[PDB]
Amino acid sequence: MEVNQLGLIATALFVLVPSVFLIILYVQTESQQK
Amino acid sequence: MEVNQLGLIATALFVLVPSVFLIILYVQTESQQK
Amino acid sequence: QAWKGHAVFRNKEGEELFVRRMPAFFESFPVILTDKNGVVKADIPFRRAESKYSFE
Amino acid sequence: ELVNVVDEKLGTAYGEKIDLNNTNIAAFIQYRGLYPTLAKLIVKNAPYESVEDVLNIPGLTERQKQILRENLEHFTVTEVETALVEGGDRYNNGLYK
Amino acid sequence: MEPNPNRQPVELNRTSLYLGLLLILVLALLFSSYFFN
Amino acid sequence: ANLWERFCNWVTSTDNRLYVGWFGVIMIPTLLAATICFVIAFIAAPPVDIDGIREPVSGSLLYGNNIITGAVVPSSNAIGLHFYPIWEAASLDEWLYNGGPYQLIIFHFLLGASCYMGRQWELSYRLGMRPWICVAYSAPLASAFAVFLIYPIGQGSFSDGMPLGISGTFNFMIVFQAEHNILMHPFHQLGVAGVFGGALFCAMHGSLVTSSLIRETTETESANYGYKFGQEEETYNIVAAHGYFGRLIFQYASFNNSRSLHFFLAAWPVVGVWFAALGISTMAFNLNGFNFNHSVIDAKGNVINTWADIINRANLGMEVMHERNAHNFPLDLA
Amino acid sequence: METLKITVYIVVTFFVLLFVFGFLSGDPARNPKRKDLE
Amino acid sequence: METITYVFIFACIIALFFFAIFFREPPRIT
Amino acid sequence: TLTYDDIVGTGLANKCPTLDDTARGAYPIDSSQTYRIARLCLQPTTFLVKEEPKNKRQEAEFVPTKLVTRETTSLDQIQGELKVNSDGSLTFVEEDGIDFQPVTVQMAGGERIPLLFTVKNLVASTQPNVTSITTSTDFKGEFNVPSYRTANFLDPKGRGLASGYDSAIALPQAKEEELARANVKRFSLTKGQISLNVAKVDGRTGEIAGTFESEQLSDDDMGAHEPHEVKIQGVFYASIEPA
Ligand code: CLA
Ligand code: CLA
Ligand code: CLA
Ligand SMILES: CC(C)=CCC/C(C)=C/CC/C(C)=C/CC/C(C)=C/CC/C(C)=C/CC/C(C)=C/CC/C(C)=C/CC/C(C)=C/CC/C(C)=C/CC1=CC(=O)C(C)=C(C)C1=O
Ligand SMILES: CCCCCCCCCCCCCCCC(=O)OC[C@H](CO[C@@H]1O[C@H](CS(=O)(=O)O)[C@@H](O)[C@H](O)[C@H]1O)OC(=O)CCCCCCCCCCCCCCC
Ligand SMILES: CCCCCCCCCCCCCCCC(=O)OC[C@H](CO[C@@H]1O[C@H](CS(=O)(=O)O)[C@@H](O)[C@H](O)[C@H]1O)OC(=O)CCCCCCCCCCCCCCC
Ligand SMILES: CCCCCCCCCCCCCCCC(=O)OC[C@H](CO[C@@H]1O[C@H](CS(=O)(=O)O)[C@@H](O)[C@H](O)[C@H]1O)OC(=O)CCCCCCCCCCCCCCC
Ligand SMILES: CCCCCCCCCCCCCCCC(=O)OC[C@H](COP(=O)(O)OC[C@@H](O)CO)OC(=O)CCCCCCCCCCCCCCC
Ligand SMILES: CC1=C(/C=C/C(C)=C/C=C/C(C)=C/C=C/C=C(C)/C=C/C=C(C)/C=C/C2=C(C)CCCC2(C)C)C(C)(C)CCC1
Ligand SMILES: CC1=C(/C=C/C(C)=C/C=C/C(C)=C/C=C/C=C(C)/C=C/C=C(C)/C=C/C2=C(C)CCCC2(C)C)C(C)(C)CCC1
Ligand SMILES: CC1=C(/C=C/C(C)=C/C=C/C(C)=C/C=C/C=C(C)/C=C/C=C(C)/C=C/C2=C(C)CCCC2(C)C)C(C)(C)CCC1
Ligand code: OEX
Ligand SMILES: [Ca+2]
Ligand SMILES: [Cl-]
Ligand SMILES: [Cl-]
Repeated sequence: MEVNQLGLIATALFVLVPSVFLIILYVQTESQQK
Repeated sequence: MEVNQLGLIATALFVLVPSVFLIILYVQTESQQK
Repeated sequence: QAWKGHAVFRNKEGEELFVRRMPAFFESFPVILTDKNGVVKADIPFRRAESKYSFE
Repeated sequence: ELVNVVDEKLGTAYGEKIDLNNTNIAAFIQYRGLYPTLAKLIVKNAPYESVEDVLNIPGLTERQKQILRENLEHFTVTEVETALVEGGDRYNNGLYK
Repeated sequence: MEPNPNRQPVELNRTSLYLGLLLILVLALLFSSYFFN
Repeated sequence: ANLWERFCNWVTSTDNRLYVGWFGVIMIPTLLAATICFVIAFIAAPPVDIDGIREPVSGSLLYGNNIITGAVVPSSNAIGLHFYPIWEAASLDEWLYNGGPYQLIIFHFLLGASCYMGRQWELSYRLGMRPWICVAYSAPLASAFAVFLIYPIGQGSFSDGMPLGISGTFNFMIVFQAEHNILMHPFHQLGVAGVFGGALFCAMHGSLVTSSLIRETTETESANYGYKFGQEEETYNIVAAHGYFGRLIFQYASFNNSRSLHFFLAAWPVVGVWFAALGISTMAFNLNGFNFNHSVIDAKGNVINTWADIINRANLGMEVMHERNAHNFPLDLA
Repeated sequence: METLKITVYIVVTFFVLLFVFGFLSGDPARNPKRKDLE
Repeated sequence: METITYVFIFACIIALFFFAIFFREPPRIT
Repeated sequence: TLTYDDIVGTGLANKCPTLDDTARGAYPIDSSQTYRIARLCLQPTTFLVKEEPKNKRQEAEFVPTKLVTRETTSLDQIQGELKVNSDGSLTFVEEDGIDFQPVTVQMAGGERIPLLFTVKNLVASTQPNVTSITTSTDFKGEFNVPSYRTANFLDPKGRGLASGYDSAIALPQAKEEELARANVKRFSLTKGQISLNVAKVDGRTGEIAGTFESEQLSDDDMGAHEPHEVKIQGVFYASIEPA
């Protein structure tokens, strides 16, 4: 099918960038003193 | 130029995935008790 | 899609000529045709000015 | 070179008159006395080499022949078009109101 | 559940972050031409 | 305890991470079968002859669909209301052509979701709760029954059931409008009041409780930490909330009783959605929306259009175009 | 066709029997409060 | 590639359900 | 004697009548008498499709396929004149009946092949001097294969021959030339061939049964693609009558 050739990178970064932001914040929360 | 259409996503994930791994580890180190 | 068939090359005298095959090492390879005994009979020349074996 | 055969037929007499060889049967409602009795006989006995050949359908009454004669000016004939006569389309061409 | 005594904290110091990012970026700068071909 | 007694104790155990229970004994396998078939069909199913006219419609991702266009396509109009399990087909290839996955999925789903409702009663009983959460869930459940079972029954075919897909859903809605003028039906209008109102009251309740949270935190932390799971004291001031909302409108239009307020929150959307479900389920038997086509006429007898007549023109467009190769006769009677 | 049919028929019968016998196995008593409902 | 992308996102969501249920932070009465 | 209620949903309605093994008689033809086939039935049992040649240009074979449109395949209640010709051969001239069925079969790997399985306008003849129809009689002839879809049929983008758009309206400014084959619908009309091999004859009742093999083209999607060659094999039944 003749899809937009930037759709793959657009979708991948749309997921990765904010997901990574959240994982960074989560993990550094966990590593803080209990 | 007739480049490989997967080169962009390949390069972006090659950078992002390990870079993100390192940033996650760094930030959670910083947030640990001094 | 399909085999074109076996190509048999002949010169003006009607002698069968054989194209030298490309070995795997070579990304590009010249076009040289010999008789059954390996004597050069035709080629595709690079320099034309002193060509003696052109297909023409 | 590809042609839509129905559009092409519209540029012939088929686009101007009731084509005894092709036109769907409801077209005979246009003129007094043709539908359904004569309309059925006409479609059933098609194709016709010429318009006047419609007068040669067996069993006709003298009245029917005269109605046909008065209406020949509204008829034409062109080559049978498979696309228009297949599917029983001369009897029901999928058009209602 | 009773906690697992084998757990250890993990560390990446800043210098290691910088070294790692350099490795990754330079590898990407090197390999990118080949990925595009 | 013997084996059966032990099994019963485990099934009905209040200690399982997810409650099983007797409804769950039916729910688990049926929902798993429906889910697995749906996932596989949505990705990989070949085109399906929905309208029984040998015009297969592609629903699956691998056959040229994206998430928005994709569906599991309803079973063939040639089948109608006939039960078409895998074993009635001569082959899987035939089963797939005729839309067998749709029937397998919707039947397992409807059974499973009905058991989901029973299971809600069941656990409420084991925990010593009041029993009516399941009655609230009867609203979306009834709606699913309407579009997957009752509508097909009334029209005589599962080919008229709602497709399992985003665009197929819109197709169902547009054709439903053409054939029933659902927008002009008071049960769908009650449905809209139910969901618009549900959203309004959801936002309202959210905002009022949030507005009156008792200060328990500092500005550098989420106010959410001001509430601790299981605390005895209420976390907001209902008197301040009522004090606010009663002045926004007037005193007696505001709830000062939390039980009454929360009952209203349950009742408004549930009753509206019951009417929505009943709208679909009764238009299933072709008792349709209000028809004011040419209702207004002048002194001579000229038709004076109203907005109802403009709706009618839109509906006509839908009607004449839908399933463009399926009708041979002038009236669309089902 | 036939083996699948028989298999599903047996499977369905199995789970239905569990449902029915399960609810027959003193279900009113399986609550946190008053158990003597017989 | 599109199909792979759609199925990949779906599969991540299903995995997320698993972790959100079985590996949630447990609710604790204080 | 079976009723509709005995038959409904069994599959028997898609089967042709059979004659038992004792039916090996001869049905006399009086060349002064006129005849009709009062009922011709054709029940396909196998559909074969000629594979498209890879490019080797050897003999492409007819391969098996899976029927996906269920027990909806048979031609039946067909009637027509059975002429006695001057050389004593018989010619069947098909007049009317349920003389077509759309059929979809599926090749290994998934390709679906719709066809209009048909004997429309069949003209089939025997060998000369057939003084009786016997288990040695055969009928051979040709028939018409009209377009699988008729002229009103609209494609998924609303394009058709006697109705519909004449362009790709979703691509308002695309160059038309590349889309002409999809935009301009064409109505196919080709010939098919059939052999009827009599295996059983009831001399007393005028009933005959046997096997058939027909060859015809499949659907061409109103000229959008090349049709496949199909070979259909099955059993037949006919009742001959003086008329
Ligand atoms: C909880 C388990 C469960 C249930 C209830 C169902 C139910 C169903 N299956 Mg599914 N299935 C299951 C698990 C289940 N399945 C599992 C684990 C698999 C993988 C092997 C499958 C694989 C499968 C396939 C491949 C298909 C089905 C199909 C069906 C349907 C027809 C079944 C049938 O004809 O039985 C007939 C059985 C009876 C009538 C039982 C009678 C015997 C009892 C004892 C009498 C009392 C029952 C009576 C009706 C009243 C109910 C009691 C009530 C008052 C409490 C139905 C929606 C078919 C389908 O979906 O068609 C579209 C189909 O093709 N199933
Ligand atoms: C100013 C904008 C406006 C207003 C006033 C309305 C009003 C209405 N809509 Mg429309 N609607 C709108 C915009 C609006 N709509 C827009 C932009 C869309 C998308 C295009 C729609 C789509 C839509 C659909 C599809 C439907 C409606 C329907 C309705 C009715 C029920 C609404 C409801 O229950 O909501 C939830 C809100 C509440 C439950 C709060 C109560 C609201 C009531 C009506 C106010 C009462 C005021 C009262 C008369 C004042 C007296 C004071 C007294 C104390 C003295 C109501 C007549 C339904 C209908 O037509 O029914 C016949 C219906 O089917 N709306
Ligand atoms: C602003 C405009 C507007 C609004 C607000 C509405 C509002 C509504 N419409 Mg109307 N409609 C409109 C315009 C509008 N419509 C127009 C313009 C048309 C013509 C094109 C229609 C034609 C139309 C039709 C044909 C239908 C509606 C229906 C509805 C309702 C849909 C919600 C619902 O069914 O909840 C009920 C809840 C459900 C259906 C959900 C069931 C959930 C099941 C039980 C569980 C599913 C689990 C899931 C698979 C997995 C979960 C996740 C997992 C991880 C657990 C709602 C009242 C539907 C309705 O009334 O159905 C009864 C309906 O069939 N509308
Ligand atoms: C230039 C000039 C002339 C200036 C003069 C201006 C001037 C001084 C005027 C004074 C004179 C004067 C007053 C004139 C009046 C003129 C006039 C009549 C204007 C009309 C205005 C108008 C259109 C009014 C419409 C009426 C209106 C607002 C109706 C909507 C309100 C309504 C129906 C409410 C009921 C809905 C309902 C049941 C709500 C409950 C559900 C809900 C919100 C639950 C959530 C919730 C509720 C709680 O309760 C609490 C507790 C909590 C926790 C909580 O979750
Ligand atoms: C592609 C086709 C093929 C499909 C094949 C799929 C078959 C899967 C079978 C594999 C079995 C392993 C599963 C175990 C995981 C588990 O649940 O354990 C978690 C706990 C722990 O088990 C607890 O186990 C305890 C022991 S221990 O902790 O495990 O050691 C024990 O004390 C306790 O009694 C018990 O409840 O189990 C329970 O809480 C009870 C079981 C509830 C399972 C119900 C599933 C609901 C599915 C709904 C359907 C919708 C699906 C749609 C997707 C969104
Ligand atoms: C002219 C017509 C002729 C007449 C024909 C009659 C038609 C039948 C009318 C139907 C009668 C309704 C009875 C309601 C009783 C009731 O609910 O009591 C329960 C409580 C009791 O009130 C609470 O009452 C409590 C005291 S007590 O419980 O009553 O003892 C008190 O503590 C509390 O503060 C107070 O709020 O009512 C409430 O909680 C607040 C009212 C909420 C409205 C309920 C209606 C349900 C939602 C509407 C349906 C949606 C429709 C729109 C579609 C989207
Ligand atoms: C592009 C991104 C999108 C992809 C997203 C898809 C997945 C989303 C989920 C990711 C978030 C995970 C949250 C961590 C949960 C947690 O509590 O961790 C701790 C848990 C134990 O629970 C815990 O255990 C802890 C102690 S211990 O670990 O048991 O020692 C304890 O602190 C705690 O009380 C207890 O709850 O144990 C772990 O360490 C597992 C964490 C690792 C999860 C990441 C793996 C994801 C890849 C899976 C892909 C499957 C491939 C297919 C093969 C079949
Ligand atoms: C398919 C799924 C795949 C996902 C996998 C994710 C991949 C993650 C990859 C991780 C790589 C990170 C590297 C860590 C980098 C890092 O942490 O370095 C510093 C680190 C120091 O470790 P120490 O023992 O001092 O401990 C410090 C701790 O804080 C580290 O955790 O030493 C190493 O890790 C050894 C590797 C040397 C690497 C040196 C190379 C850098 C030199 C620059 C080269 C580029 C320039 C060249 C110019 C010519
Ligand atoms: C792929 C793609 C694309 C693209 C995109 C892009 C190109 C982007 C970008 C972008 C960007 C490019 C962004 C950015 C950014 C940024 C930022 C966000 C930043 C920041 C910062 C900071 C944080 C800093 C800090 C600091 C410092 C450094 C020093 C001192 C001080 C301070 C601390 C302040 C498109 C859409 C076309 C299409 C599809 C696909
Ligand atoms: C883009 C691109 C591509 C692609 C790629 C891919 C497709 C990939 C993939 C991949 C992958 C897909 C991977 C993966 C992975 C993984 C992992 C790494 C994992 C893990 C895990 C874990 C860690 C876990 C954990 C756990 C749990 C969950 C539970 C309990 C236990 C434990 C803790 C063990 C290519 C090259 C073609 C080309 C160019 C571009
Ligand atoms: C024992 C028990 C249990 C459990 C259970 C279970 C866990 C089950 C399961 C189950 C299951 C897990 C099921 C399933 C299933 C399924 C299915 C039934 C499916 C299907 C399918 C299909 C058939 C497909 C097809 C196709 C398509 C659609 C497309 C492409 C092609 C093909 C052909 C592949 C409980 C806990 C309750 C308790 C009591 C006892
Ligand atoms: O299939 Mn689905 O939609 Ca109920 O209407 Mn008649 O069918 Mn058909 O047209 Mn309109
Ligand atoms: Ca024979
Ligand atoms: Cl449609
Ligand atoms: Cl119709």
